[PDB]
Amino acid sequence: EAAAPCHSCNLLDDSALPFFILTSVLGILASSTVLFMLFRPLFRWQLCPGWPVLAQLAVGSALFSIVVPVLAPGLGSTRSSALCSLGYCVWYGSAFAQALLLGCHASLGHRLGAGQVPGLTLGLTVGIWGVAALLTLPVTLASGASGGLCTLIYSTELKALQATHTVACLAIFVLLPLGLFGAKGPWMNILWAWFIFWWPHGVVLGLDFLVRSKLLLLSTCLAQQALDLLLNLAEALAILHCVATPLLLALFCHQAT
Amino acid sequence: EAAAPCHSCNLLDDSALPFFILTSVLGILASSTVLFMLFRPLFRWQLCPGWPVLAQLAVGSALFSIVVPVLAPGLGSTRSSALCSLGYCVWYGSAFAQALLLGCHASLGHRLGAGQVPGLTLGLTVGIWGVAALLTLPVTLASGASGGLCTLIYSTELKALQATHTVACLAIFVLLPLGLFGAKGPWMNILWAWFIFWWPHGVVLGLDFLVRSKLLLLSTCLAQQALDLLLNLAEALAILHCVATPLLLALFCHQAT
Amino acid sequence: STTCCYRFINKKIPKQRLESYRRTTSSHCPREAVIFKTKLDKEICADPTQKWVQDFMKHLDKK
Amino acid sequence: STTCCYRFINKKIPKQRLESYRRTTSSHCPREAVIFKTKLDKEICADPTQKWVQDFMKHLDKK
Repeated sequence: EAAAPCHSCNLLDDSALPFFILTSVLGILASSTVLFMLFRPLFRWQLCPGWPVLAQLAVGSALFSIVVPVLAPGLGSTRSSALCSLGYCVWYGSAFAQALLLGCHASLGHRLGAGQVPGLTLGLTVGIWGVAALLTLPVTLASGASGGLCTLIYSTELKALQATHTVACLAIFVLLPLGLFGAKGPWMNILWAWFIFWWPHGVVLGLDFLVRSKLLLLSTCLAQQALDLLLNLAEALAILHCVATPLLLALFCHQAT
Repeated sequence: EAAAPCHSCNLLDDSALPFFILTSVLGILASSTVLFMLFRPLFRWQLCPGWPVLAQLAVGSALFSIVVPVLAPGLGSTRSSALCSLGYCVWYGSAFAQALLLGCHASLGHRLGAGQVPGLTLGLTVGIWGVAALLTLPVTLASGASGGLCTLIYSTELKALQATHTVACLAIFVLLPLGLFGAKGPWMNILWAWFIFWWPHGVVLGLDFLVRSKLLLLSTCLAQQALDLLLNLAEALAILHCVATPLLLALFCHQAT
Repeated sequence: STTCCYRFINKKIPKQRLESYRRTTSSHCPREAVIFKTKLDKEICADPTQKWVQDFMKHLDKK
Repeated sequence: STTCCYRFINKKIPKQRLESYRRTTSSHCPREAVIFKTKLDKEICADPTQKWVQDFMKHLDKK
């Protein structure tokens, strides 16, 4: 009769500090590089179709790369709830903004084919960034620091907020790409790697919502171990996004030329 | 039979370049001063009640001061509809953002009474700026240049977008302040001088909407001349906002201490 | 610039006294009008629905 | 971290064999249990619903 309590694998915690700090530094470096290789038009980057959307995707990646380490574990205490809320807010806002830029481009390439329409492009970018900053309200409201470390908040007085946040994440991350891929080899543009990177973080969040809200129930310790292993793997696959996105952007730019 | 055709008074035109360029320079100087006397804590600005809201209002006044000259007349050609759209977009975005921040500080003062709540303050500011960037979509879509000057567009189909824009402007600029005061003096602290600089820009915008839509009619020449004069006077009372607002903030902060 | 007139008249005009032709911008204006400029430094607006203005528009050199 | 007990048991336990006591964190955990540390340094989780475990908690010094 063992009846021993179950224990989690717990990969991402402190012992994995390099995967946060070095990843953030490489991300900011690469994003700034691909940003001022566009801000300096001496490298013949002005002939690209719809370059401002490309640059906005790059600057979103830069913001996400900058923000990575503030919510990263490994660092000690004294991290106030303000900084953690800032981190979640801007991180998820950057994710939403990039996903919205991709959804806009994949659907209005026809409109972009008319050149750089001033009013249309400006209205699109301002509205997309506004709605991205609006969609991060539930996560930034349902954020906190449990002992000084960034965790999401699942409490009775935050149930509605976290449900709205998780349904928005589900939509933007797995329903938006597959929705664009509906109409029941691949034909659409190669930049689906963004949604391939955010797909695990879309699928796992619904399961986390179901489990954390007591709707479902787990079977054995193996199920719990698989659950948090999948959660950590999805977090890693969403955090390598910093280095993922700009390189894909550069390949797209230098392949369609 | 004189029957002289009515010529527009056209006050603000090129000969009034000072009221644009000098006002923009003074506004950016004052806004940067009041912002960097806040960002340097050695001047005892730390213990102010809800100082981040004041900082957001100041940075809005700043951005407004920067945008002032781009759409101002007097400068010649080579300006495109892109620059005019940018000017109106960030102009009205700053106006909406400041008005919404004042609305928040007026209605949610009790919430700010609990000190600097991190999550609440961050959510409020991010949502306010997102919705401000959202509300400026109609004006930035209905903007253009006719030879270089930046004017709003009243076409046969843009009447819907411009109607949405003008009802939003009416709400934000005159229904919101009076609505806060609609409890039918003691209340309405000194900072309600902000909406005195846009109440004309709401009423005249509504009248201009009605006139352009051709549903109303101009009975006399004096009526048209007075309408033009009122439009230009409201534009001037809106441009002086850039220099007015930070001084009001400074008076409030050094009088409530 | 930005010229309108609320009370355009459709009376006759001197054929030889006119100098040039113009049109109005109805932006704020009531009923659409047309601007006639004369050689004696007089600029007038007239009702475009009359037959006399129809004759004048075609009789104008406009070339 | 993320300690949980999915198979809590309500069977009786010896009183002297324990060394310390602990509470649970039901964040991801299914139906709740309790944590007790034996004198043999072996952890254990058990069903807190039973009467025997309730008497065990009552007998615990917990101070």
